Amino acid sequence: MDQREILQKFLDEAQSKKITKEEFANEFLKLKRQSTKYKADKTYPTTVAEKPKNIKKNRYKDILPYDYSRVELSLITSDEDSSYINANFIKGVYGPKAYIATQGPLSTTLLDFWRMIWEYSVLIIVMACMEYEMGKKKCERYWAEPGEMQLEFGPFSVSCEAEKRKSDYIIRTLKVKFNSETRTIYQFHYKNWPDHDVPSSIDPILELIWDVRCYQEDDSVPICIHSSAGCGRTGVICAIDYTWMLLKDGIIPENFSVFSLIREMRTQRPSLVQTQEQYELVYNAVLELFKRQM
Amino acid sequence: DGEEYDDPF
Repeated sequence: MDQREILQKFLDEAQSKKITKEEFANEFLKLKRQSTKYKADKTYPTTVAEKPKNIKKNRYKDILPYDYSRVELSLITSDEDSSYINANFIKGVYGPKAYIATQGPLSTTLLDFWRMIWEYSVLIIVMACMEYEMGKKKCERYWAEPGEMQLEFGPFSVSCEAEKRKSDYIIRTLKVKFNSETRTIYQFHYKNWPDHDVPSSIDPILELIWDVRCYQEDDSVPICIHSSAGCGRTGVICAIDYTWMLLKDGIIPENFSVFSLIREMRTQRPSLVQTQEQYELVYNAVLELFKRQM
Repeated sequence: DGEEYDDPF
């Protein structure tokens, strides 16, 4: 089957998956289980995060990065450091290390955050959450805003050059400086999460992703993605991108399945796509994207 | 924020 053909087979099989009872529920139950079996078997050691010297750098005691795929930091900035961080490498359509799913930086890690973005020539960050959620803190401040001068993290110096206001999302242009160097960083801010149920409310996330890749089309450098735990909303923006990567380049598998795609990532980064309502957004979005490729 | 990210449904 050529491209357009495999899309039909998909859309076609939508007037079924949609109606069927608890389709996603029972589905999303297989993932939840997956992690379970992968777990009771100790399939993926975590000791690095389990280390005492890192437990404080863990924002959630459950959301823990995997050794096998976590990001190692080497760009030293003092003996007051470590190699550890809370983030994992996530392979992309053509190669590994194409996504860096990381948590909301704590205060004790704004530095590591910048060592990471620097020791991996990161060019884009996508904040998928707000500073405050449920009358509770979620993400610490790592960026810089107009007329605010420049913030100093360890040896890093962040400053703001300009912002771009777009519907439910902003484009902050940063200027991080280190030992004489001055790279550019286009961080993205998304505050309005799509209404998994309402259709016309998922264009914003496509728009964001459409603008990010309208900045770094290729896959030369990793794209940092984070949310409150760098899971839920994080894996959603990775899966809607990865899938659009295939779309954008006539390479959608004949047996393409939002479920296996997600199942996979979750072997590189724990709890990716954390709830049913999210598992439905990925699909609906993928289903709104396919409809558009026609 | 150690209240465990996994506390929903």
